[PDB]
Amino acid sequence: VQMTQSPSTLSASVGDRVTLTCRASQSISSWLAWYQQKPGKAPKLLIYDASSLESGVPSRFSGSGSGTEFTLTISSLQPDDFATYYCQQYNSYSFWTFGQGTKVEIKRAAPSVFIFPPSDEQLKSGTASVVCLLNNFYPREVQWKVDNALQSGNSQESVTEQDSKDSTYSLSSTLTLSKADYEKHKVYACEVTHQGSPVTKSFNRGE
Amino acid sequence: NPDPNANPNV
Amino acid sequence: QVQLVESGGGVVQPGRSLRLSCAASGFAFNTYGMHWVRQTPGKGLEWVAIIWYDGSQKYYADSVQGRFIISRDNHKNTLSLQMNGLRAEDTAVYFCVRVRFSVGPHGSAFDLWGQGTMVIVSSASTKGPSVFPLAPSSTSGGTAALGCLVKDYFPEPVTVSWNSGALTSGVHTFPAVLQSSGLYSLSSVVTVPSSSLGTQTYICNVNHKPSNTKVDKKVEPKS
Repeated sequence: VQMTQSPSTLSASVGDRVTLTCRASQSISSWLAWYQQKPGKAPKLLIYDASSLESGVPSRFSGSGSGTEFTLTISSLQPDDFATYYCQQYNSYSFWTFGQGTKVEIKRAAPSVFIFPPSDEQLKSGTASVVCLLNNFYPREVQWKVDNALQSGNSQESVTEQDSKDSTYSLSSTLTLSKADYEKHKVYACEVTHQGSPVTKSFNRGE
Repeated sequence: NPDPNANPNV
Repeated sequence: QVQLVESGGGVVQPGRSLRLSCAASGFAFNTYGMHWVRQTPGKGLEWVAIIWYDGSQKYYADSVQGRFIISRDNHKNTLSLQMNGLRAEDTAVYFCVRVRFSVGPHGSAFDLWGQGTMVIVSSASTKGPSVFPLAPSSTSGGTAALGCLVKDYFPEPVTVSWNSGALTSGVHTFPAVLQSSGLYSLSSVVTVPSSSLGTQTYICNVNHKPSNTKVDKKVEPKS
């Protein structure tokens, strides 16, 4: 079974009602589990059997659903609820599979996108890294297009974490190519789709 | 071969 | 109270072997079925293996089938995982997981997790970082963005500051990613006002204690 969680990341505020949808490719009856994982911490079980609360979990967390569609509901969000939630199937011979997870973050501010051409120093090293910066703004998974051609495998993505300093977060997608494979292309673009709304920062090699 | 997700406890 | 503690993780050469341990306390270890679940930030969590409470039935994921050997010791309340022929994709935070005590024919969810142990499968030796500039070129969002590209260093970690610790607002040091080369790489970007590009100097400070290397890099806009 393949567990798909939508949205990949969701913004919310304190006191909001949050409903995270979990979908299974096959039917898993009601053998689904919900988890909460803070950054750098072990996963913490919240709901088992897709509708049964785990001991110690506050009543604000509720779960429902059966078959292929499941939902995790938080009646009122709390400051210690901002984390990443995972749904996992354990039905029949299908062993144990988690979803990609849904990260619940705090809002806020200006969403901006930057793209950095590979530095001249790195070009002497034989490497060409194009870095696409996302600030206070999240995708629904950031795509790469070189000479109007979608890339795959050569990109690597990372995300920061919000802190008490500010609710600012960032995501960086880095396209690593060789110098030989970088002089052969001119237009390098970075398209990030958010809503209905892709922004495509680009640049031509040299200038 | 039975179900691997069978009860693994006592 | 109930807890699990992992041990034995570290950096392992590819193709070699590494055995991970899990110490149990508080609960009756012999009465519970155990698990190994690893996790990488790029792909999420992934189940590895399960061992029955009596050690009768043992199962492994397809990606680890035949290369991993799960075992347990009910005498010492320890859960172990022998990993053989370790590939680079095995790099993940390994957790030993306990199922929930269920009565019936079917298993249950995961009600117990350890703090996790980190294993890094790479052939790389100690290497100093190569810091490359991310020059600003007016830009949007009300300000301008610039940063440093800490690339090709091993092993973790590296500490990044800006302007010798003065610049901290807007500094976003991204978590490192293990590249296909076996080395680590990260980017540390800071959003600064567009006016101060020609006035204020921006120098990042990357320190790699394992390699005893301290690289500073002055990022300036490109004309």
